[PDB]
Amino acid sequence: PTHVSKTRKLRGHVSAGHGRIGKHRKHPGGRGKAGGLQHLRSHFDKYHPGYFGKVGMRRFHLMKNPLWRPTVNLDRLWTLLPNEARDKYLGKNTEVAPVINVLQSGYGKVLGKGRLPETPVIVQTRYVSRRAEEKIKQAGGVVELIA
Amino acid sequence: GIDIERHHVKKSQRSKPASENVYLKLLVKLYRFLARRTDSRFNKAILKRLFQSKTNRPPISISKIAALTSRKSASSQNKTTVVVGTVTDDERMLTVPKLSIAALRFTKSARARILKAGGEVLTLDQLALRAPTGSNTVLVRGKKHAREAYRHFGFGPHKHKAPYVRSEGRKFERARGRRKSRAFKV
Amino acid sequence: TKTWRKWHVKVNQNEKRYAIASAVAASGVPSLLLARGHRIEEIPEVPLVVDD
Amino acid sequence: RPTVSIYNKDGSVSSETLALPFVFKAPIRPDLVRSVHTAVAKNKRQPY
Amino acid sequence: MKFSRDVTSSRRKQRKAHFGAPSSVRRVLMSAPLSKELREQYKIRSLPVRRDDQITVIRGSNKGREGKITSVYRKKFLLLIERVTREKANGASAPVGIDASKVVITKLHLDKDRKDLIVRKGGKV
Amino acid sequence: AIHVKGQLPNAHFHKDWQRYVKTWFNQPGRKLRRRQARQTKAAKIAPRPVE
Amino acid sequence: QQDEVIWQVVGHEFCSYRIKGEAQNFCRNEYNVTGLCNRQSCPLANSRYATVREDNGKLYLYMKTIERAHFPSKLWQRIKLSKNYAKALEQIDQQLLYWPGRQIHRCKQRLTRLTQYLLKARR
Amino acid sequence: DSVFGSTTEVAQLKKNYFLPENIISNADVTRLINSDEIQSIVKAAGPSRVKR
RNA sequence: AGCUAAAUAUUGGCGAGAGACCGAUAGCGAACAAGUAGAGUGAUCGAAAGAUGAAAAGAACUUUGAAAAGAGAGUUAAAUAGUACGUGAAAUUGCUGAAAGGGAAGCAUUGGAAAUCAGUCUUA
RNA sequence: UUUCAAUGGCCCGUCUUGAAACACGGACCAAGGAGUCUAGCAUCUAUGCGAGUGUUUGGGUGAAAAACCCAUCCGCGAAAUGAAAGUGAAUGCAGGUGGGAACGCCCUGGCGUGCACCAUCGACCGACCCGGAAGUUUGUCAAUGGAAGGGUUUGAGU
RNA sequence: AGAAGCUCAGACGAGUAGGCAGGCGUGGAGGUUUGUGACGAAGCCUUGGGCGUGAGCCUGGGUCGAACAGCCUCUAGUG
RNA sequence: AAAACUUUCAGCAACGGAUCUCUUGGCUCUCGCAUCGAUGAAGAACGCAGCGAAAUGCGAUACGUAAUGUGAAUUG
Repeated sequence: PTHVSKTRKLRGHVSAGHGRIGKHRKHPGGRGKAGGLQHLRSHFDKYHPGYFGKVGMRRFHLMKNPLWRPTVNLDRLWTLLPNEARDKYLGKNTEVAPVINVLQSGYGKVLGKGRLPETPVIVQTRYVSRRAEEKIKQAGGVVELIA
Repeated sequence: GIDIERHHVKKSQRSKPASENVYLKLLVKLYRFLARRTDSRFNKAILKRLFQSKTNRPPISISKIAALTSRKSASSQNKTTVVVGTVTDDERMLTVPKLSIAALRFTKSARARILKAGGEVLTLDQLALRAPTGSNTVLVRGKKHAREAYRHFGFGPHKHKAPYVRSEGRKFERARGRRKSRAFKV
Repeated sequence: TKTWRKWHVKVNQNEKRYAIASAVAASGVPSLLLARGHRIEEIPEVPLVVDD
Repeated sequence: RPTVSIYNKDGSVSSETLALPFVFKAPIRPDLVRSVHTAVAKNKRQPY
Repeated sequence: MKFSRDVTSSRRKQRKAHFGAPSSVRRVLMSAPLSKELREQYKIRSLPVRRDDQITVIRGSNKGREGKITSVYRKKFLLLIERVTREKANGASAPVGIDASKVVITKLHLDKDRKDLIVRKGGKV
Repeated sequence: AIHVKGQLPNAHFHKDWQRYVKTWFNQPGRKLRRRQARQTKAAKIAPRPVE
Repeated sequence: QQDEVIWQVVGHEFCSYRIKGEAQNFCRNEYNVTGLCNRQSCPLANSRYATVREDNGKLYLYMKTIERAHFPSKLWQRIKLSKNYAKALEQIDQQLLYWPGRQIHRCKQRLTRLTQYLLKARR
Repeated sequence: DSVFGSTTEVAQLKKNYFLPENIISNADVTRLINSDEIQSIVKAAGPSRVKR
């Protein structure tokens, strides 16, 4: 809406909110990020450190598809199952343990943040962190590595 | 004339919600009466928190309510929990305890999990009848400074705050002023 | 004036369904109907349901 | 929950009745409808 | 309301069509109703006007006037009726044009083409 | 110039872009055209499956 | 829904019986007693209320109930007076003594002025 | 009912859609305020419009 | 060495439909006899300009004048619509009435004088 | 309303330390005439959902460029860290200390309890500087591997 | 007691550049008003009258000839 | 210190063409279509009507001929 704008409240005031001394000119400081090492250096080096220069090695034809590895933590493993599976298996001793294939859920690694209940469970995953698998083992579960 | 330091010092308060929600206006009317006609400092707090904005009323979760209500030393286990705001769900907690929570809004998952676990969900007006003076109530708040903006607020030299970068990566504000090898580290 | 002004504005589907549900509920309240302007002072019932 | 009567072709009341749907218990939000109506009514404008 | 996508609801285009219509179209634009007797006898609601038709003025300052159609002045959308004249200042008589929709036909000029028109438009002759 | 909080601007708008702007006002018209062609094909090739 | 939310929706700003001006608004509600826009005096916004209007030398009074609020045709009941202004005042506060009495003064004013309207019409 | 569902069961014709829940349960504040629960605890009603 | 529909583009042309657009200093340069009239050797440049009334019924006739016209009359619902035509603003101008004015005027406050006017009461 | 009297009253707009200026622009009048739009970004506000979220690229449907409905993707978020190879967040009630909202209790205070927030002390994850235990096979002595533990340094972390 | 209401009390009042709030007026859109109008809409002129601190609004008289407005909201080539 | 003159105000008459209302126009979006030329195109010149200069149409068969449809005009 233009009927609740500030150009509707400066009708009558000469300079239109930009001052009489300094005025509103086209580009008194340059266009864009120009001058970030000469006269915008105070802004750049205070609010955007690291902006200039090279870091690290240079990689050609990077493709994110072979690097795709979203991660899941331990406390979200049981949430990855349907509610019927959870009600069937949590807290009840069964000779068969549930299988949680994290690849189907869309993850490439099981991380170790959080805790697990005292029910054995099979975790099918591509990767697993060191103490994530230790927690699963100590909770009674097992980690089966898939391709 | 008079030598006065400051002139017409308006308070930084809100006298009414900026929301147009008619039901929120009704809750404001009820709690304005309760605060005005009772000495309940609780009712004054609820009226103040009804006026507050969205960012000043962050969500709280089922687990956080469970954590704050099941402390060892505190015996505030059966007391009704009060939040002026939403009560989101925490799926990371596989088993939900029995909780009696009154809040403005409940997410569908949180409300279903509470009622399935055996507790109850109340509105602020319903708690205005069960505990009109707020006796035996645990008034709690969400972590207000958990927003993304507070990652950046106060940015400057040696403040360890997040910058506004269009893309997190290696070629994006990591060299001059971010490592001692490139001139200086700030 | 340019044609690439934004003429259509996006609304969340859930909010649209919220507004439909509110508008249907209001249509069931006789007092709002009289306010809206409909001459229903002698309508047999609100909501008005008629045979198939 | 309450029920509503069904009126015939001649306006008389029929024996059969229908339970009131739950949508007639939903909150009534004038501000939300105004904001959504304001936006939706713009979705059939032609450019000029 | 119209539902055809080939018919124009634009006030602009309708007014251009009316005022740019050729003679063969103004022939049908200038149609007049039939009287009670002709309507019940021919089963025709209205027919286009034609020279030498015997019609009666229905509206206007010349309401109730009687006369034959001397000339259908198509390009101005006006009908000139006999004995329907106006007196100029110098004493000369100027025929006064009457719109087609403001008259009623009380006797047609029956030709074989007009008879075919009547029987074609769901009528009887 | 640059004195406000937020990202450093990156607007690739230094060419003559207004000549090559593409609007989508024919989005329903294209959608209807595809269906009519789709229904024409189904009627033309019936009884065999469309896809 | 409830009377409060009904008033919040209608009343306040938009209604077919609202007449706003410079800074004052009138309630043309044919069920309002005082003609003022209020919770106290808008029978659309609140539960059972009274009102009175004029016709052809006599007056009629509208009344309401609660359980029948879902039937607009038979929600509202009319009682007719064609005897006297003093008797009309007697009828109104008699039909409001067992009722919320806040409307007795405002109603009796409406009756007595409408009767003055009739006398001035005759004169 | 199938179009809109209820506030606790999915609408059949709108997948995974539940009717919205209100932030206030009882919307009649006057009777809620004037109920015995509130009037039996509020401090003594102070004066209305005050003499100067 | 080679061919190949569909999905794709479309400030041109042809034909349709619309529009939270513009409404005659606006919208195309052009609502009209507009790429016209006009300008430059040329390449080129390029306007201004819509509206009597329902219908011309566009003012017969007499009279003054050399005439243009005027005054009568007549037409019309109306000429306070007469083609120098709907409405007809401000700048500027003439006439009339009122008042002021000794090298500026205009303006503010307060009252006199002159002009003008309403409330109020009259009643209950 | 006009006019007279007494009193006061410089010509506005402008840049300027300073304009009645012998500084600029302005003879008058009518109509036109200058912070807009879009791709983003940042604070603040409102609304819907909420560990999720986003129907509108498309499909269905609608006699109709609207509305309505829907599949599979995908964008952002749910994990950081390093230049990388890579590793990847619970000693504890997800921890102590101080101030604290709200409530309870006791005879104005006192005792318990501590939400949000900041001061702060520690733990965890990664990088860096050490440190070389299992295990793995392949060179066993070696190759590979990198747990325990140590820093009181580092990150836009838990 | 248009609770967005009502009521009591005290203190205070300069302002350029600049900020913010609430209002006034213009063109178009959805809703609304048993809305105004050829028995005269809009527009225009006015030594008439009324309202507001003001932007502005209302009205009497004259002229005129076909449309136009109040309230809630939407929008912008809006002073 | 009267008139004239100068200025202000009002009525009326001028000058001027603003305002209001309209609009066979423009602008924008959408939809459908594929069709120029050596078988002489686009464009140009000059002509053609009973009374025509322009615009529109046409080409010495010249505001047009044949053919088809409609069915009684054209019009100053």
